[PDB]
Amino acid sequence: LDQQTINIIKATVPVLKEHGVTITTTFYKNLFAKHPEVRPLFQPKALAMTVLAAAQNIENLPAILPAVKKIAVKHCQAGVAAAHYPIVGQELLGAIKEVLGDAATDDILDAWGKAYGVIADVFIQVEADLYAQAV
Amino acid sequence: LDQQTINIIKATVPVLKEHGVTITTTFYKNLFAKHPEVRPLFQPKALAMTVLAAAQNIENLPAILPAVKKIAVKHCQAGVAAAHYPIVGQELLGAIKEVLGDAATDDILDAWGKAYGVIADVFIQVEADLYAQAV
Ligand code: HEM
Ligand code: HEM
Repeated sequence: LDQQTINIIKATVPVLKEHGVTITTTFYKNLFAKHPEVRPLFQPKALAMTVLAAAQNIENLPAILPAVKKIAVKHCQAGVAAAHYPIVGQELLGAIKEVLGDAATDDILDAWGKAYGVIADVFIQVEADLYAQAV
Repeated sequence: LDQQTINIIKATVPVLKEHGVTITTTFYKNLFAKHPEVRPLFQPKALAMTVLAAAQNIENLPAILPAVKKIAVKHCQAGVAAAHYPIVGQELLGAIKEVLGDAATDDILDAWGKAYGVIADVFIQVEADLYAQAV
């Protein structure tokens, strides 16, 4: 990621974290509402916080691997697919936007957009490996 | 890292791979010669190809995890320390420049410098995590 992105990411986590409940809450209603096909895969409260937590170590993502790895098994067990990553991201960024309000500036959203992507790639790679190794 | 240094890593990995052999032998002679304290921990031929391999995936380091994971266990069994990381990189980058010659322009070196660092931390994290998990 570009420093500014990384910079905005480090700067906004707190504001983000301060608004978790809502973000999370709005996040789930919207996820289930607009994407009925995933409803079967499923509540999990720590989605937003997990992302925020990863975002914070965005300069040392390896640090989060132990947790990233506990979660992967669950994901693989539930049929999570790399293709689901984008709709979770879309709903997340929407909640983020919805809750920032005015601070939800363009470049802020964009950077969060970049961040989730990178973040998603760790789970998305680990699970691939998990599915690959499931034989 | 910055998609620039990244652009230089990708561009030069092929060059580095062509001279792999020489970098390898120069790397070792020098490693053990210049830093006698690590000789007890030990000439794995793939130290250089492994880094080059990683640099390839510098945009998706999680791709390398399964390999990184099998190596970490060996490393931890041998008592490799985060503190050792820097000598290795010093010795590898030295081979790199001593082998490229005048192509070994400073920015190339500097890019490789950042690259190894990034690569090192994945090993460092995993290992730190192995050490901690043991118990
Ligand atoms: C980076 C993006 C994601 C993060 C950070 C993440 C995070 C989480 C977390 C923290 C848990 C609960 C683990 C536990 O403590 O048991 C979880 C469970 C789950 N996640 Fe994700 N997830 C991500 C992407 C997705 C995607 C794209 C899907 C696709 C629908 C998904 C589906 C699920 C499901 C179905 C569960 C399991 C419910 C259960 O059995 O506990 N996740 N996820
Ligand atoms: C990213 C940096 C490093 C890479 C890519 C790396 C790579 C390797 C490879 C590929 C192996 C052999 C694994 C196998 O196939 O069994 C290995 C083993 C080893 N490495 Fe590293 N290494 C790195 C950093 C270091 C450092 C900093 C030290 C400090 C001395 C170190 C010490 C050793 C030792 C002692 C062995 C084990 C020899 C054996 O038991 O076979 N490595 N390393």
